[PDB]
Amino acid sequence: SAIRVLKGLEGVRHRPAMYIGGTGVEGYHHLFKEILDNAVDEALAGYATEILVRLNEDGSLTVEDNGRGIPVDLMPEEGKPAVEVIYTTLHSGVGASVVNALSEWTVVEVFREGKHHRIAFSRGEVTEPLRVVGEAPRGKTGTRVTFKPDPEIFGNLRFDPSKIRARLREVAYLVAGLKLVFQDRQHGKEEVFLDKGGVASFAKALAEGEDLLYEKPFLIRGTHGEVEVEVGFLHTQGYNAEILTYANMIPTRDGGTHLTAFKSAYSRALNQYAKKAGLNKEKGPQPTGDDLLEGLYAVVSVKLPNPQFEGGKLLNPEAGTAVGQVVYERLLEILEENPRIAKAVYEKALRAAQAREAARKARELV
Amino acid sequence: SAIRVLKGLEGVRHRPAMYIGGTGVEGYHHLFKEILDNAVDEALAGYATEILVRLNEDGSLTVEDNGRGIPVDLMPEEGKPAVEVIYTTLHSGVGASVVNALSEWTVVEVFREGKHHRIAFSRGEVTEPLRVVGEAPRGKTGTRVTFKPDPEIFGNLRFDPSKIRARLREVAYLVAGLKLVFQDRQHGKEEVFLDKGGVASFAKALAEGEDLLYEKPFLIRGTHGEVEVEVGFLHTQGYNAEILTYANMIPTRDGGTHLTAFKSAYSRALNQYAKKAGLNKEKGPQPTGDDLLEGLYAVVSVKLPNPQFEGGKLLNPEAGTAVGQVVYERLLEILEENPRIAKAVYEKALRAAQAREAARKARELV
Repeated sequence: SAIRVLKGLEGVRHRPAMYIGGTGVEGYHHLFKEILDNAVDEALAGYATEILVRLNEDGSLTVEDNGRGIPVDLMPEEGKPAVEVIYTTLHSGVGASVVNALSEWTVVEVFREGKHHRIAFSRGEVTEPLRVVGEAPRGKTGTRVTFKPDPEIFGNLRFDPSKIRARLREVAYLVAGLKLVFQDRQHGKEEVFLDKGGVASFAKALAEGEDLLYEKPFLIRGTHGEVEVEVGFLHTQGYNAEILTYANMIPTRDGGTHLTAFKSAYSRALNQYAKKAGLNKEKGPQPTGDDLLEGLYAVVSVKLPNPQFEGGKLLNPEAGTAVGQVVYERLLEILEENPRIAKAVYEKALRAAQAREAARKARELV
Repeated sequence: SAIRVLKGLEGVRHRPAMYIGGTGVEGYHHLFKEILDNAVDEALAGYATEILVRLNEDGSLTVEDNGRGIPVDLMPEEGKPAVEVIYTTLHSGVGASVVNALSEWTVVEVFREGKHHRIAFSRGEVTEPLRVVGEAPRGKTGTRVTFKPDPEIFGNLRFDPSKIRARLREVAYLVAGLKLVFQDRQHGKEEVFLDKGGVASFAKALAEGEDLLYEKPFLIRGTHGEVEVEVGFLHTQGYNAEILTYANMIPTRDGGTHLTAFKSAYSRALNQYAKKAGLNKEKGPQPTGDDLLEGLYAVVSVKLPNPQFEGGKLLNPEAGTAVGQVVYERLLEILEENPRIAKAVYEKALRAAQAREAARKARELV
C-alpha cells in the first residue's frame, strides 16, 4: 500500500536513531519517556491527577492516566478514529506513532463517554481496529497504553526499573501534587511518587546530608508572557551554591538565560530587602556576587514555546525577562514574610564578605 | 454600553414577535419549546437519554437533561465562558439568548468535568457570572435551565400543563426511546413519556377507537444522502387513510415531497410484493391508487439541512428521493417477513377495487 509510506512508520523502523537516538538501553527507555510525556501533558492540561507505570511480568510496559482519555471520535479528513490516527501517523501524535512503529505490539485502551474502547497494533499496523469492549464505570475517564518494544530492533534489552523510578521521581517534583505509581511486576516492588512541595521539596532533596540553615523550603510560582516560572529553594550552612535548571521538564545542564536571570533576580531581591530592612552596614565589607548565593540550593523550572539551545544552554532573552520579574517580586515578599530567615540568609552573605576581607588583611602579614 | 446593541438582546425585547410570533399564550410557550429543542438536540446527538420538564411552584420552568452539559470552557474571541456567550448573544445560541432576553430571570446550571457550575441572568444581562457551586457526582453530566418569562412582556400569562404534555408526548414518539418526565409542581401531577416504538407507536395511537387489521405497528428507519427517513404504520379495518407528516420535529400539515414519495413508494412496494407473491389476479378489477392506501395509518418523519416550504408544504426534491428509496426497500422486506399481514393488506386493496367494480355494474341497473 501507498499509505505505509504516507504514514512513515516504515521509515521509523528503517531509521530508528533519528527518533530515539539509538537502539541501545537509552533508545529503549526513550520509548517509555515518550509514552509518559503524553500521559504527563494530560496532567499539565489539568485532567489527569494520577499516573500508573507498570512493568509487566512479560517485560511489557503499561502507562495509564485518569485523564480525559484519547478522543475515540472519528476524524473526518482521515475517516478513522482519532486514537488510530494518533498512533499510526507521523505526518499528523508523532511520539505515540514512533512507539507503535518500534514495538512488537501496542494495546491502547480508552475509558471515555461511559465506554471502554480498545485498539491494538503491531510494528505500526492495526491488528485490532477500535471497538467497545465494555462499559466504563460512571465517572471513569483515562487512557491505558501497554507496549512491548520490538526485539527485532532492540534484541534482548529490557526495561530498567531504576531508570523508570528516576524519571517518575523527577516528574513528581516538576509537576507538584501529581501522583505517579510504579508497580514492578517482574521483581515485586511497588513505589509511590507524590510531592505537593514540588521544586521546593526537590531543592531540599538536593541538600541531603547537609546541615540546613532552615528545614522548610520555599516555593516561587508565576507566569510572565509566554514563559511560565517555577523556583524551589532553601539554604544550607555550607558555602557552595547548587542550582539545577529545567526547561519544559528536561534538564538544562549548561544553564542559560533562565539560570542567569534567577541569579540576578535572587541577588537583587536579597540586596533590596537588606536595604529596606536596615540589615546592610554603612562601612566595612559589602556582600557582592557569589557572597549573596552561598549555601543556596535551588531548582529553576521554566516552560517556553520556542526554546533556543547550543547543542544544553538556553539563549531565549524572554526566559531571562520572565524568571527575573517572577523571582524578584515573590522573593521580596518571602523575605518580608520570614524576616528571621531573611536576616539569617543576609548575615551568611555578610560573614562570607567579612571572612574574605579578613583573608585579604592576613595576606599583608604574609 | 455598545455591547447591548452588538449582543442584540435589547432588540429582542423591543420586537419580541419577530422571535416568538407574539406575546400571548403561543409566544409564552415558544419560550418553552425553544429550551426543550436545545435539550432534544443533545438527545439527537446521542448524549442525553432523559429530559426533565418541571413546572415550579413559583410559575418558573426547569428543563434538564443528562447530556454533556453546555461547554463552560472560555471562548478565546469573546473572553467569556461558552455558556455565557450562548445565552447573551443573538449574533453568534440564538434560541437560548431569546429566552434569556424575554425572561425576568434565567438560571443555567452545568454538570461537567466533575463540577457543578451556575450562571444567572435577568432580561438578557448576567446577574451572577459563571462559578463552581460544588462538585458534581462522578458520572453526572448535563444541563439544568430554569427560567421565568418576563411579566413586563407577557403580563399575567402562565404555562399551560396540557400544552407542555402535548409537546412532550410528540417528542417521545419522534425520538424513539427518549424518556421525557413532566413534574407539575403547581397542581401535583407527574407523568412519564417514553415509547421505544417511536413513530410506529404514534401511528397506533392515531388509530385509537378503530378496529385494527393487526395489533403491532411496523417501523421503517434509514438514511439516504442528507435526508434521514423514519416511518411508522399499521392498518385499520376502515377505508380512510391517515398520514401525519413531520420535517425536523415540526408538523407539516400541508404535506409535501415527503408525503408524495411515501404514498408512491408504499403503493409501488405493495404492488411489487403482490406480483412476486402471486397475490394479484390476472383478470377482474386491479387495486389502483387510493385502493392501495385504504385503512393505512402512518407517521412520516424526515430530517433535512435546507427545507423549502410555502408559507406547511415541502418542496425539496431530495426529500422525495430519500423517502422513496428507504420505504420501497424496507417495506418489501416487511411484507416478505410478514406474509399473513402482507396478504391481508393486499386483499383489503383488492376488495376495495371489487366493491367499486360492483358499484359500477349496479349503476347500469340504475
